[PDB]
Amino acid sequence: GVEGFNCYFPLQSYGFQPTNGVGYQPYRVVVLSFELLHAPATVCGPKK
Amino acid sequence: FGEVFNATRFASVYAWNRKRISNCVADYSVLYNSASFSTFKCYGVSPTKLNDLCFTNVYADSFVIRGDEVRQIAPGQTGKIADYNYKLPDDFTGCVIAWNSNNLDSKVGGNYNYLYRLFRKSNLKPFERDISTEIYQAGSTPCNGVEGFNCYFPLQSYGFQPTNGVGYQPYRVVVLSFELLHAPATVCGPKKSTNLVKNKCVNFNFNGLTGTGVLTESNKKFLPFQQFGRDIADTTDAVR
Amino acid sequence: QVQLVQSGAEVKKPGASVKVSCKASGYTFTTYAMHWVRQAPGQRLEWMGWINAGNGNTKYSQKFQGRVTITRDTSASTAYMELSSLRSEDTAVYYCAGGGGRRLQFDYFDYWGQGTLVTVSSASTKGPSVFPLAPSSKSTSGGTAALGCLVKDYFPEPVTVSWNSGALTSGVHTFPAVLQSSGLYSLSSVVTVPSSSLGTQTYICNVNHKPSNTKVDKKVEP
Amino acid sequence: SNIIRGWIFGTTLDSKTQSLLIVNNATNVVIKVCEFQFCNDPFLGVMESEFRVYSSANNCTFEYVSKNLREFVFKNIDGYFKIYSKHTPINLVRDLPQGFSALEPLVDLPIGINITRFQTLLALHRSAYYVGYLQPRTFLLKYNENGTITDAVDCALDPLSETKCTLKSFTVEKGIYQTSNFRVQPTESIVRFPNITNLCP
Amino acid sequence: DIQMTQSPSTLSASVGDRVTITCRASQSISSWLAWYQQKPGKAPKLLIYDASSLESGVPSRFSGSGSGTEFTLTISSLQPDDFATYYCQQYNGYPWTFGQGTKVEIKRTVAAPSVFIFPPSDEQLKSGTASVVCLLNNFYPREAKVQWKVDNALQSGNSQESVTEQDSKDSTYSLSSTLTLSKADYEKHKVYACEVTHQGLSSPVTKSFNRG
Ligand SMILES: *[C@@H]1O[C@H](CO)[C@@H](O)[C@H](O)[C@H]1NC(C)=O
Ligand SMILES: *[C@@H]1O[C@H](CO)[C@@H](O)[C@H](O)[C@H]1NC(C)=O
Ligand SMILES: *[C@@H]1O[C@H](CO)[C@@H](O)[C@H](O)[C@H]1NC(C)=O
Ligand SMILES: *[C@@H]1O[C@H](CO)[C@@H](O)[C@H](O)[C@H]1NC(C)=O
Repeated sequence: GVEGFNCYFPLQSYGFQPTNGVGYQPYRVVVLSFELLHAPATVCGPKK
Repeated sequence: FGEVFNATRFASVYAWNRKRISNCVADYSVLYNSASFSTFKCYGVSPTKLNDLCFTNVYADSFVIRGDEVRQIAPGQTGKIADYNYKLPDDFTGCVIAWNSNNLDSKVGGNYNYLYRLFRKSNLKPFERDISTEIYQAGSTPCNGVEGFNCYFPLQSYGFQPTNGVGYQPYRVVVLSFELLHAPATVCGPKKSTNLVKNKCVNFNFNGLTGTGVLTESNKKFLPFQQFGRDIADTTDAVR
Repeated sequence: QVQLVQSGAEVKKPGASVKVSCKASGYTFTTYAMHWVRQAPGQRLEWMGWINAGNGNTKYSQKFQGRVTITRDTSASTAYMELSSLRSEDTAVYYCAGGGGRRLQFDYFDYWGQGTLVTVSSASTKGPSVFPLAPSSKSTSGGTAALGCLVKDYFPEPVTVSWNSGALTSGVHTFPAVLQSSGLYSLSSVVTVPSSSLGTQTYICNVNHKPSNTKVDKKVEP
Repeated sequence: SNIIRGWIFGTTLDSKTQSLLIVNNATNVVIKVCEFQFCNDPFLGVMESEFRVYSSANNCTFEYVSKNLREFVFKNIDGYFKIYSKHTPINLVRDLPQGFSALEPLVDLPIGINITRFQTLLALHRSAYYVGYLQPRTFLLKYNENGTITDAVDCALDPLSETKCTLKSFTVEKGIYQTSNFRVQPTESIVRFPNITNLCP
Repeated sequence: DIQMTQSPSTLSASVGDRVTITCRASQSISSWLAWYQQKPGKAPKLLIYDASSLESGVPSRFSGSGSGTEFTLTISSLQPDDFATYYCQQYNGYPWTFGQGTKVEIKRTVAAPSVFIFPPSDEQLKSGTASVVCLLNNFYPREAKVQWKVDNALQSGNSQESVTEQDSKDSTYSLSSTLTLSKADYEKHKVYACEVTHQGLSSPVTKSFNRG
């Protein structure tokens, strides 16, 4: 709970400015996950 | 390391000096936590790992700069001092240290031992010393080795007076460099050590010999240059 | 080896100005540091100022502010000093110093000029008066007695003295000069000899004051 | 006496590239690594004033200071310059004797230096040595109970030695032993392709 | 301004010995100093700078030390070429000052002076001013005292003292005391005496004469 040498704050920041290059643009990422078990199989999707 | 950080007279930026320092045992603990360095920062290598990452060859440089100008000793910016006197390649892999010091360097009324270039024809290729002062040539009447209109002396001076403010105090700066190469390295970090217990299953480590077992005292006699023994089937069954 | 040489002796008068100068001979001129310092006789040295033989910078003292100036000539590689409003105190010996070489500036004097002598007086050239120094048989000490050749009220300090033109060397003594209230200098030189040869020998001091070209001899009569 | 007073190593034995220098005056050994300028015939005298060896000592990157048969093995791997040595007493003066004597490691220098050439240094007159080379071989070393090498077998000398190496022993009993294979080698590389006819117009 | 005073003053020694000098500063100095050797009638030669470093071309005997305020020079063996003063220079701040002077000597058994007086010459008596010379030769201590006694009275202000410099071969000192006065005072007085007090002498010694 102090600021000084060897005392950092963990949360930096993105300066997402449109003038930036492609390498520093922001990206919205979404990630999915799937697994197999012994019963659920509740989400199948189309296939009729 | 102890003497460079405590050398009594540091050179000025344009005449920065090196030390082909190698084949030794660094120890960054106190250097990290001497609790006196107003500006410790570096790149490429984390400030804490560097205790042990063994290095091929390391170079140390030093000089004295104006106070506020300290930031310009870093890759990828400009400033009259980083423009003509010293700049760092953008693939830099060392560390940069700076701490305030006028109590040693600002002779009262004004210090004049510290000079830095102001005018040069070309921006300065990284890592070169350009000692030879050259009179600047501008437009008509270009001037070489002469003083007059259109002729400018390159070495200005710092007036390091203690009455100055913090922004203009003098700073002794030292900068390090590390790199990874083919031939086996020669400057490694200090190695942690401990006592030795006998007659218990332990995890031992002697110099790099790593295993687990119980250590007893023996009736063997090695040869003065021999460091450990092994038996048929090539298992280690003794150590020094 | 770097060496520094400079002008000879000077004599001036109150209110005037004097210009001493020293020529340099250094392997490189890497912002050389001709750097002046002075010494009143039998006193603490006193520091004048430093010229930046690189370009033009002219940091000066503070007791001597506003009346002393320093310059240098690049082609001749010499250093020029100038002082005005002189007065009887500044009687001294003046020195050139400097010459770092490795780094560009210091503040310690590692190459010294052989010295320049400056005398601030109000008098003028004058010959020296001479009187003998006869002993008496009252003080026959070990069969040896002393004897001398006084010199009084003389102007510049160029007062070589010898006895019978080098004939005598033993026990000679020549004291340093002393200023008087009148502004004139004075010296006494003496020597002792075995009193056995008193009445049978011939001793005459030999004085040469070049600034007045006089040469005087005086036989001492016991 | 001591006429052999060290060696000098390197690629060019001059400036413009780095080299090692190992010397011994009547005092003690002086290892050194600079860029030098070596006399094409460098030596040291024996007054007893000497050392016409080099005339330059620039950029030094490593320093150090402090009849008879004296063997040495010099090798240079991965920027390390290893030196093994042994000092046996002959009962001759200057001829190469016969016998077995294993050489114990002395030094290790993490230089990085390239080496292609070397020389010797001798103390002149003012008031015998050999050079072998090393190749990749396979040997069978016999270790004593104190841990010293007392005998060896070179396994590529003759059929008997190859048999001893195959059995891992110093005494083979009568029999017949398969020791290796043999194969004739092909010469050249004759190739054959169809005629360069129907040439593109 | 920075003051520089050396507590050592004059010192004593003999060949093949060690000596020490102290240079104190009125204020704090961050080990900025130098030591100069000055023989009589020559130019200063530098010995030590930054209070520690040994400048080239000097004998290895010389050695600096010290930091902060109290600073020290020291030589192991005393060679002949060591016989001169030594100054300390500060360069912590502006106007750079110097010390006072610390001068060495050549110790020997104390030498008793030989005293001599000369009456004024009659040719000088023609001129119009009177000069009287009291002389001391070969007294090893440099420090001494001379006083003039005229008509059984002490005399002040009108006397000048000039002291030689110690000779290398002789290794002693010699002194002249001069009493000057105008004629009107001369015949007004009948008896003249200079008196000297010296360490080597058992008792104060008076030498004198009268006119004729
Ligand atoms: C022996 O040679 C080395 C080579 O530099 C030298 O440093 C050393 O001083 C020599 N020995 C003596 C007694 O000079
Ligand atoms: C090696 O020496 C040469 C000549 O003295 C010099 O130009 C060069 O800079 C030196 N090498 C290094 C890495 O400084
Ligand atoms: C040694 O010489 C070879 C020449 O083929 C060169 O390629 C190599 O880089 C040199 N060694 C080192 C460590 O540079
Ligand atoms: C060395 O080996 C010899 C013979 O193999 C043996 O007698 C001796 O005990 C061993 N150890 C020594 C000499 O310390």
